[PDB]
Amino acid sequence: AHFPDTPAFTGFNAPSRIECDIPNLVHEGTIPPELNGAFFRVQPDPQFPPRLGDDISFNGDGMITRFHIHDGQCDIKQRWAKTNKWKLENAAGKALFGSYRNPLTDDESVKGEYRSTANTNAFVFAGKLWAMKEDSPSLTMDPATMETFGFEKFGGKMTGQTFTAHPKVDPLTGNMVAIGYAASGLCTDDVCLYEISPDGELIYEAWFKVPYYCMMHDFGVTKDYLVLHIVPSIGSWDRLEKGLPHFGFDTTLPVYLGIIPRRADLKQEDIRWFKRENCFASHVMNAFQEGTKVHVDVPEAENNMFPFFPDVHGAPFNPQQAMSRLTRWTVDMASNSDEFDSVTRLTETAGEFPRIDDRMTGLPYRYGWMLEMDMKRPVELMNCLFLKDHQTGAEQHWWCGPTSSLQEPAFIPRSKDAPEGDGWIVQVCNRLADHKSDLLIFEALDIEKGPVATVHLPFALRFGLHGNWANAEEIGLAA
Amino acid sequence: AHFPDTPAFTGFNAPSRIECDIPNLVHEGTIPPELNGAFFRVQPDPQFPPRLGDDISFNGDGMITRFHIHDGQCDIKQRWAKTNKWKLENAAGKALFGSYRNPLTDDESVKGEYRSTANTNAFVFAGKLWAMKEDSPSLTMDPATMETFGFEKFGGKMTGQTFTAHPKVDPLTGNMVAIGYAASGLCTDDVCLYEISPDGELIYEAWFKVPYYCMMHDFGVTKDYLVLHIVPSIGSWDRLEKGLPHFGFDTTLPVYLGIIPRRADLKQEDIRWFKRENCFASHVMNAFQEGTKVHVDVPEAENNMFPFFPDVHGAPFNPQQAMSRLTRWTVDMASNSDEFDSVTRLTETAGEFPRIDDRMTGLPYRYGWMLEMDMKRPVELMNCLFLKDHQTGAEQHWWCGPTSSLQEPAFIPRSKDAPEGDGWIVQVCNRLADHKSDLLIFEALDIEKGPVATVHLPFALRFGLHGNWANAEEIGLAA
Ligand SMILES: COc1cc(C=O)ccc1O
Ligand SMILES: COc1cc(C=O)ccc1O
Ligand SMILES: [Co+2]
Ligand SMILES: [Co+2]
Ligand SMILES: [Co+2]
Ligand SMILES: [Co+2]
Ligand SMILES: [Mg+2]
Ligand SMILES: [Mg+2]
Ligand SMILES: [Mg+2]
Ligand SMILES: [Mg+2]
Repeated sequence: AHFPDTPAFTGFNAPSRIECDIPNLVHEGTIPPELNGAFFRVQPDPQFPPRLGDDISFNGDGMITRFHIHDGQCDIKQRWAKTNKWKLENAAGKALFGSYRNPLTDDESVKGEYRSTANTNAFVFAGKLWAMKEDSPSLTMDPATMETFGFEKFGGKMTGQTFTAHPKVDPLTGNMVAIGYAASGLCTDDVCLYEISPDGELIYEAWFKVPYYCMMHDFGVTKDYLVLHIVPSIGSWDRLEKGLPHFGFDTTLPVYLGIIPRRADLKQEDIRWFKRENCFASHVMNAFQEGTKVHVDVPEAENNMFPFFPDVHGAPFNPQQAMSRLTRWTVDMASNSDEFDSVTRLTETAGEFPRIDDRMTGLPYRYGWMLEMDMKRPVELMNCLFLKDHQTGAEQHWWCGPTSSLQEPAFIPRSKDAPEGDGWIVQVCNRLADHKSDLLIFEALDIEKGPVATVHLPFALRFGLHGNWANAEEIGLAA
Repeated sequence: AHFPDTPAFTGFNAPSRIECDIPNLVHEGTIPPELNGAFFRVQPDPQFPPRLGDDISFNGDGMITRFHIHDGQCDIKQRWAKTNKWKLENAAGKALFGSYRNPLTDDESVKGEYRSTANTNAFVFAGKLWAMKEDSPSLTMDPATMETFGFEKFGGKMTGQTFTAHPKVDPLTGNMVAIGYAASGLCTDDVCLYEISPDGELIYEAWFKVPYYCMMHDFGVTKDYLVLHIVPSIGSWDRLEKGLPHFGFDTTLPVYLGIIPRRADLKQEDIRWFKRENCFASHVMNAFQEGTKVHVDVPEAENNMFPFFPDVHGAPFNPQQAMSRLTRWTVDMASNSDEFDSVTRLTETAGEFPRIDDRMTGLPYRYGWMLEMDMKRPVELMNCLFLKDHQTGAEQHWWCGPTSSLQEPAFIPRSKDAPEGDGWIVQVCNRLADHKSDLLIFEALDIEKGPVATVHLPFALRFGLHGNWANAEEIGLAA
């Protein structure tokens, strides 16, 4: 393959496209014998050179990595998420779909097809592996064989066009809670709220509209509510016609937080929109209710965090204003005005990729993990694992050293009934000087002493998005 | 896996154990559209940590790499050679066989089993892939699927215990010509000569004895003769009982060159042994006849080339005396004495891994390729590809640069009837600074301008031994 000599395809961003199997990877330390399950994660990884001769990182085909941990050892299985895009281009031996979220650049032979790369999350639910991309229904796969099933449209009961890559699981019911924005077509202001039973059946789909079309990448879920931030990374057909990146950031637009009842009978009039001054937030650590208030914790930045989705008025990217810090947004459903109740920074540590013990989804919670960027460390990057204790305020930091960087952590509970945070953190470490990757295993509430096990991969993973642990019994692997 | 922190298992020698598939590898330059076939090579690569807690490179399990070149692109498929050793240890989840060529260190549960790692050659013949190790019958595999068949004992017609890893193909008949030393048991002085028909049937096996048991790793073949150098890298049960490496080098023993008729009715009395002063040679570029003389070209060194098979009188390893140079050994079957007719250095370039256009096996020939060690180059190693022209004396050199090293080249003929050397060279390049490997493609008689195509692998291969090209129609791949 002749790939472009551009930053998105060279160095750490060289295409990999490895499908492989390796049991019993070389490792150091002690892998807890308690661990019996697998960590799934996804990397964008282009099957083919881009039609245009350049592209962005968020547009690579989804490649799924599975780390099966059992019997004190770690195995790897890596396979493509075989989206319709993947299959069609594989059959043709060439790229057919074009630029990011831009159907005007597709070959005529794939007009109307799902454009999903399934490259944003590798999520386990209802016995399936979900390879997810927010512009289409989710792909599903067999978590044991990692063969691909296809797109999940829930027996035709789903009528929206799209499905999130940030599903939540409500610990009260076991339901998956999801959204799908641009639900009636590209750049539309329609959004669907979905709930899926533990057995994988669509319970309900509820339609509503948002103040403006924008990237609705993540969201919060509480017992009663969908908690949906409206942040002006906006797109339009006009932008696509002019050859601009689909999304650009508009610093002049307000930010909203919508509180949307989790009800099949939802009507537009039931929704409250709170309004604040322009800022940027993408991910949600957790949301929860307190009396008539709703709290949601997000990494907040002063300005755009996506340089490839540039300022719509032509401003150059500002890295300092892109530094995000975990911040609590609080709104009161009983308040008279549309103002937030408060906006409270929770740490001065800069970071992203927030995570919790997902058994606390929608509930008051004590622990949050993040990828931290400590700019005071030597670099010879997201260079630390960070743990915040909301009860005491205490913070822990683990630095990966001066030639490495880190990927998103994922929490592994010790048992169904264990206390919050009782378990382990796993995360990929980019050993940049060695052009390889490690999988790190930490004791989840004692990270400053470093990982208790380091699993070496004999090759490099690419930049990853989201990932999740599932116990073996949930994914068809051995007891 | 917990592997030792010793040189044989760290750095460039870290275990890899990657089984993978990647079509359409990232590449630069132009892959000749004429190419339609595959290059097979083997790396020792330990499935399990060694029982003793250390080991040598030559004892790693064989991992087979296939580079399928077609339609201007290059694909990789990599799979284990599933020897009985591999299967038994895989079933047990642990190492069962011990030190190199030392059955005294094996677990009692595998006494008497073939100890082969199939780690020295990946050879194509009679529609099969041969994964070869000189202490056992060859393993065979499907060259298209790279599944393993098992050990080849030719329907019981082979009674020797062992089969070489340096088979030759006689261009006159298409027969595979092979030896097997220690043919009646470890450290015995019996050797078998084998010829195999193009259809894979054993034609004959002929037994003889050698002046002393030693590592008979390679050999030459001419129309009339097996050409067998006797070089005193010797082994013994006594050495094994004392915990020494199987082989050690004895500088006080003579070197012999045996000329053995290629005849099923061979008797010991038919053999001529020529004798010379102590030296070291392992590999054979080619051998051929001229009148009543026999010529064989070998990389000759003054002393031992294997530091892990040390001097038997305790001398420290001497790297300068290990530097080998292509040298022609000439004997005359009509000579009265046992002296060589001549010993003639053919180049002052130091090198190993000699190769030819294998259509010239056993014939007078013009071209020879080698891996060269140019110690005058900056190193920031086997660092050059070398081509010798025996007709004009001319030499070509291509340097891989100051952070790389090279593996064995292999010649690809343009067509069955093309002139000698008309075709391409392929070889793996170790990009040590990048911790990855490339496959290089050269125009075989024009190497100084560098490769015409560079195929990037997104991971590192380990040190390799021998490899071979086969056209697609010989290995069940597409026309
Ligand atoms: C990996 O692809 C995407 C990632 C994100 C946020 O991290 C937003 C949109 C994408 O398409
Ligand atoms: C890769 O294993 C071997 C290699 C050699 C010579 O290169 C001799 C004996 C072996 O077992
Ligand atoms: Co219903
Ligand atoms: Co995300
Ligand atoms: Co016969
Ligand atoms: Co050899
Ligand atoms: Mg269904
Ligand atoms: Mg501002
Ligand atoms: Mg047979
Ligand atoms: Mg001498």
